[PDB]
Amino acid sequence: QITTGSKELDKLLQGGIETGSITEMFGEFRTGKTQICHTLAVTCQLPIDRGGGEGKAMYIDTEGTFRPERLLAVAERYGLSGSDVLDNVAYARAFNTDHQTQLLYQASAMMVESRYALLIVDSATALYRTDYSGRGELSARQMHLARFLRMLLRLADEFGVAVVITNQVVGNIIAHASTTRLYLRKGRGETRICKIYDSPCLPEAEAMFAINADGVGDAKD
Amino acid sequence: GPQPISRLEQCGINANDVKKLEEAGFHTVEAVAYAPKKELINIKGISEAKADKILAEAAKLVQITTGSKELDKLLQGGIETGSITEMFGEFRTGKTQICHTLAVTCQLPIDRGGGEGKAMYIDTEGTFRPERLLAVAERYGLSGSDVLDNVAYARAFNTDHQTQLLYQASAMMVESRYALLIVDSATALYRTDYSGRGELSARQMHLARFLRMLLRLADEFGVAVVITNQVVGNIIAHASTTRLYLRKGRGETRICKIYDSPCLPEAEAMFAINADGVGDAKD
Amino acid sequence: GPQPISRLEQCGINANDVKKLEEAGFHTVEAVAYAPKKELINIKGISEAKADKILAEAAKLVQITTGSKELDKLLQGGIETGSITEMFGEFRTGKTQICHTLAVTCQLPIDRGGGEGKAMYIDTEGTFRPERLLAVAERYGLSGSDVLDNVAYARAFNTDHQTQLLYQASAMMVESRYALLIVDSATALYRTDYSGRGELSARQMHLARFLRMLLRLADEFGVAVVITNQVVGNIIAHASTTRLYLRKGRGETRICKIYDSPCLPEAEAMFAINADGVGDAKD
Repeated sequence: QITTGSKELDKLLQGGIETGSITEMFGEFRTGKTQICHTLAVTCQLPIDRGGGEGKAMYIDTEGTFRPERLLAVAERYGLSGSDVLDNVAYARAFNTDHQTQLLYQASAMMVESRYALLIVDSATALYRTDYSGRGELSARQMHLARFLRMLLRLADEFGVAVVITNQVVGNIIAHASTTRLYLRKGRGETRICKIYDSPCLPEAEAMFAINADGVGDAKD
Repeated sequence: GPQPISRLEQCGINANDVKKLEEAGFHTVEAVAYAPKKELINIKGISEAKADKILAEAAKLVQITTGSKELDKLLQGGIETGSITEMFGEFRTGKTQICHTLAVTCQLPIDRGGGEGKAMYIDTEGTFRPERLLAVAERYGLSGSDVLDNVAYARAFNTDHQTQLLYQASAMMVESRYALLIVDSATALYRTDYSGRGELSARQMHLARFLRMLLRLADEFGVAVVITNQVVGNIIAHASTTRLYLRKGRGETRICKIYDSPCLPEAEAMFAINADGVGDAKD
Repeated sequence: GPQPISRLEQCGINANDVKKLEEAGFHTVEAVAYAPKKELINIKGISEAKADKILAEAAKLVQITTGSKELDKLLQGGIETGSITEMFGEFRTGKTQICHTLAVTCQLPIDRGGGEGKAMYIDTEGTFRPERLLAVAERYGLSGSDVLDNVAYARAFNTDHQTQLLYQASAMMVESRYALLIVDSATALYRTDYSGRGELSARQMHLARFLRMLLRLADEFGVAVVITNQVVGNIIAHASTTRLYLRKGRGETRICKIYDSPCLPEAEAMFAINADGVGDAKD
């Protein structure tokens, strides 16, 4: 299983995210989903005993919030090389949903040629909400996302990746196909509150985490 | 530097289609490998099967002073080389003079508030002025005649060549150490070129390509990128590594505010505009 | 520098299509090389393949005194050469006389608040006479007869004919230095032709292309553009680089406000209208 980079959130996940599974997180604006995912992007490279996956991360960014220096800091926290971490976190920003789905093809085709532990899709719904913002064409956006989600599940079996996706609330289409969902709340400080929203296999319990200097970790409060 | 698209011929694509890619301005294999199949398919005779081959075979290969100490102190030293910055506000709040000051000063040593290199001035609005460039050059001690060319120039008058100039830079911006790129009134062409309210999806998808190439160039050559936005959106707030609002007082008195950033707090600084470019709020 | 469309014909486009570009407002390669296909396709008789050929072939190629020192001091020197500036105002504000003043004074030495060149005077309204210019010229010390030659006059009754007079400007403005470009009651031919409520989108498109023509010409030749407008559209309030509001002060004395300008101060100045043109008020 692959570590979220919090011992608490992993013990809530009964050891971390599964190789061969989809999981999601959502919450309020500026709750650090990218910093959880930047941690995951390094930690999936680790030995499996560390909650590792001994393989690369895909970083399907939607929003341009990816930076090398956060990955350098997370790398040296785990004792990994920062430049190995940059070489192990494949980056390109999907500017639209078609580009997000094409980046599942870039991911999968080149993942025949290399071992990935993880796929990140960061603010995934923002592209669906900016290419198809209006109520006029919802079945096209939704079936383009149903394709994208089948492809996530297909990749998770085809290459063994854990798949993590990140979402915005002030949709319900993912609630059955996902194997666990997380809710993030707005606790005080750079410390934040995490809870399992639902899981068919895990407790509805809580974990406390923080944005540290070295990405997301367990709360050091 | 990048893998130039000429090499893709050794990877397998016929040289005629590689020249049709270079005529699309797609002068690097990297500068297509990070983009969707549509942008290749849209090139005449380069079909779906040729875009499949192009991208499969591509994997064989793939701080500047504003002239104001106070505005540079809002910028925590001035514009960082290897970034996008955006400033937005009403007409004449400063855009053209901000750009003319930065386009010169990027040629300075980094310690003197530079980026150690050339500028590109993608002028959407025809407000390039040699007089104004020379006034900054003689103030900051740069060669005035060389400033007129080290500020490499073209007027843009649709978003397409505003953007295809970034693909021309996928050649030209290899050829020296550009410190800077300016697109001046960058958003205005998305408002002139797609103005009927049945046409807005074309503004969106074309703006995505533009902002993609800006941040690419910032990663590919280490340029700072400055984009100036007219007022009388959130995708540009994403692409801009920090955002800025421009305002005014009586006289030529100006204020800037940081309004969006994952890295910097919301903060404000006071400045002015002078016969010798952008400067501090002196009296 | 500027990019004239007189280069396009020799590439393979027939001269009468280049004349349709000029008479539609695309006076320049700086209006057809970097432009959307739809804008070329909208012109009478020009096909999509001819728009393609126009683009492919063009891609082979590529302050004045108002006469009142107080209103000029509000303008921090006067009307800017190489800009659009709009004045809009109430009934009997004498707007033609402001225009006849500017038409004379643009010919003067720049240090006198001149412009060192001719004016175009596109008319909509028949308020011009040669006599108006004669009595103005003799204040500023210009010859009244040469002032008529320096104020190229024609009236339009419709906005196509008016656009054709901007074609006459675009061709003839190469033969002498123009400092100014007047269109007197510029909005009024849109109001005569497009009074039908539903036609506002076609007025806005025709007027937007016309405002661009004025801007290209200002960028091509360094002309100030002066356009006079009527109080009971808002496209001119941001297509002009600063807006001026005229009200009915007492007698021929009229109040000006800088109604919006994030650079020039948004204050007021008082001026009189005379046979000698616009001057400062005396009590």
